[PDB]
Amino acid sequence: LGNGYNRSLLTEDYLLNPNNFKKLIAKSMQKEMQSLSEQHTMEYKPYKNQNWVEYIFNGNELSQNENAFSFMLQPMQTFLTLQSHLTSSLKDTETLLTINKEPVKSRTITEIFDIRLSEGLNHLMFRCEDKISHETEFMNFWINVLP
Amino acid sequence: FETMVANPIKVSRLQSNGVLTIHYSLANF
Amino acid sequence: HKVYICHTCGNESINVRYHNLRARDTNLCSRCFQEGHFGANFQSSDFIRLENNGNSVKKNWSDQEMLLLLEGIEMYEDQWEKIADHVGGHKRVEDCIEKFL
Amino acid sequence: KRILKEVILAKKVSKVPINNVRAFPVLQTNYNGSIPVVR
Amino acid sequence: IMIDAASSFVLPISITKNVDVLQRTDEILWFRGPSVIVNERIINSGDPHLSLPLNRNEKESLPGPFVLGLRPSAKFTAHRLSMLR
Amino acid sequence: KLVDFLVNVQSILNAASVKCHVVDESFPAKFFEKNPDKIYESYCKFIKNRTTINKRFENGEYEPIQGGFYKLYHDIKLVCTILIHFYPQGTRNYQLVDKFYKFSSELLLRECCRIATELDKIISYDFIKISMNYTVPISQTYQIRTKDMDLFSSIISKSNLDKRPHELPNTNFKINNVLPQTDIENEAPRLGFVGANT
Ligand SMILES: [Zn+2]
Repeated sequence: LGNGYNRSLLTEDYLLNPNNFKKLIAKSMQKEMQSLSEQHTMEYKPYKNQNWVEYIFNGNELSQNENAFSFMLQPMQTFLTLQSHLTSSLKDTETLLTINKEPVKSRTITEIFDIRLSEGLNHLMFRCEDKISHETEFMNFWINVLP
Repeated sequence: FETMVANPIKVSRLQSNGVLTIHYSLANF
Repeated sequence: HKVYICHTCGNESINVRYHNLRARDTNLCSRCFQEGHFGANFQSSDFIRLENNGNSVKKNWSDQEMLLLLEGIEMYEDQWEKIADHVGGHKRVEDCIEKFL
Repeated sequence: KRILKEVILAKKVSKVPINNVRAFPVLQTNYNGSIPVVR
Repeated sequence: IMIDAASSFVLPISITKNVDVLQRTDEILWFRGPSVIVNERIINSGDPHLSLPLNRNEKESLPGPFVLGLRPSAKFTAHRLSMLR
Repeated sequence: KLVDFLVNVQSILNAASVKCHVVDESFPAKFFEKNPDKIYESYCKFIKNRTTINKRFENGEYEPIQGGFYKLYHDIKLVCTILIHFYPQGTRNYQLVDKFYKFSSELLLRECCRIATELDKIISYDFIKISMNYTVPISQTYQIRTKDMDLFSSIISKSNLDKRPHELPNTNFKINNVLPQTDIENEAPRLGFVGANT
């Protein structure tokens, strides 16, 4: 098994929706949920009609042979943001993020990006590595955006 | 493995709808 | 007995197809419908569970056959051979006209 | 509808027959397909 | 917007050694998008967890998803199996 | 009140076991009475160290108490893990035991019930959260990068009680987890949309 190959970096990843999409609409029946597979709880909060879902990934007890994840987002939800809680920013950790090929730099331990998606599927490759210790971890997110 | 173009399975709509499953109607020798 | 080639793959449906009501000339297997392999245009509401088996003794006219007859009449507006095969091919022209009247 | 209720409250008439269609309509979940659109 | 795209693919290498659990053609079918997992098909349309009445921050850990799915009670199923024979 | 509540489960679990014969499988005493997360490791230790489920009711092994059904749940999960590990992952008697475990665990969870984020900093400031949370088990699909087509697989019918290491027919495969989508169903269109005049 690769569960003993669990992730030593990457405490938390957040695919929370941006505040622009809320601020341009709103100016709520919440439903938290967890998936029976160690971690990766998924919470959301619609109201009777916007949703503002949020996908969190607490990778302290995920495996690393199982990198990619897949979910489905609705056509009003085209914009996204992260929140990347690493363990410790000891070294100059390289955090690049290619949606399909284009790397996303930043918004400016915790680094925030800016994500704008298109219709159909997406790849959204994410990885972290150390300069000195020379160890890599990978994350993939198959986002199916509805037409 | 990344140079391994896959084979599309085409459905051909008239085959999907109503295909049944000629000498066995004995009128043609 | 006909054969129903499952759309979006090449498989054969066993005894239950899932008829689509907006392309109107496609079908699906059960497994391609449980997982949602029917394209992001359709919405899993417009798929009616139809059967494939030969029904009972004639002049019963189950709701599946009535629905497919009315689908055929909306399709072709004539051409009662193309209506009677779309019912399933186990009914004659001279009985589909006697039932639509 | 009040009056037909009250006798059933009061008299307990010997049959009060039961005939139901033994089904009732419920909503069911819908979901889009996962294969993306082709233009 | 087209309809008649293929949207399923087959690789030429016969890897049919450890694959009896997947969906086979009769090879392995490889689609153009993922699957969709649906928890329960039938919505439970009342139930103020979902209906949200306008009268009267609280959490509740309900047992399973089976509250929201119209399951029959077991006494009816035993009654119907008694009516079986 | 708990008299018929064993009789009905007996009748249902007998009649729903014809095609697979789970109930008539051999099962010795196996006194564990443990944490159900330890339910395979304890039987692994029982394999390392050293009366069937139908006959347990005929001997009256179950009382009208909480333990009197906790033992029944324990026995079902043991027999289902045994029948999962016994067969290969593709046989029909693998999937029948998986479906029977799902059905019986759902049947036994109910009727004993009768008997840090900037978006959260905006919304918990702006709204009131009445809530509801639950657990589902996810499943997996495979993943392939071909020349610009980027395919996917079907759902593996590997059960949630398999515990085996992940074998792969190719090392150019990848594996992914499918998060199930769940919410109030998006308002479906009316019947005038489905079946208009063409
Ligand atoms: Zn199919």
